[PDB]
Amino acid sequence: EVFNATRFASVYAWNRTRISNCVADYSVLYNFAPFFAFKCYGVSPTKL
Amino acid sequence: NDLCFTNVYADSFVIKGNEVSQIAPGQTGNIADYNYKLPDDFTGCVIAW
Ligand SMILES: *[C@@H]1O[C@H](CO)[C@@H](O[C@@H]2O[C@H](CO)[C@@H](O)[C@H](O)[C@@H]2O)[C@H](O)[C@H]1NC(C)=O
Ligand SMILES: *[C@@H]1O[C@H](CO)[C@@H](O)[C@H](O)[C@H]1NC(C)=O
Repeated sequence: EVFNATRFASVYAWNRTRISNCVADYSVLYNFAPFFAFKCYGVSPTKL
Repeated sequence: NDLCFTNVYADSFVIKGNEVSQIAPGQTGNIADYNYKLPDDFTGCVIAW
């Protein structure tokens, strides 16, 4: 529901959602996007 | 042309455009994880045309 949206707000008002009380398996994040840039800084994507 | 190598390996495969950027040591993706993983300590060249 953060990648299936239709109206990702403009950068002047960046919509910000809080993710808590759940289990994160980022394979869904992987298969919902033909990625162009996955630059992570604090944590490496592989063991995420 | 100024180097002497013991053994040279030439792995060849045709693949999509973005997976060209995918192929690199310490990378990830549908191809980099289940199809062709380069070793992190890769000492060599990759070529795409
Ligand atoms: C940012 O985008 C989110 C997309 O999931 C919005 O979450 C949804 O918000 C609607 C109401 O607009 C809820 O009904 C729904 O359950 C879900 O929480 C989120 O609201 C949005 N935030 C802003 C500030 O636009
Ligand atoms: C969610 O994603 C699917 C597949 O990309 C798409 O068919 C569907 O229209 C999307 N839903 C919304 C509300 O954008």
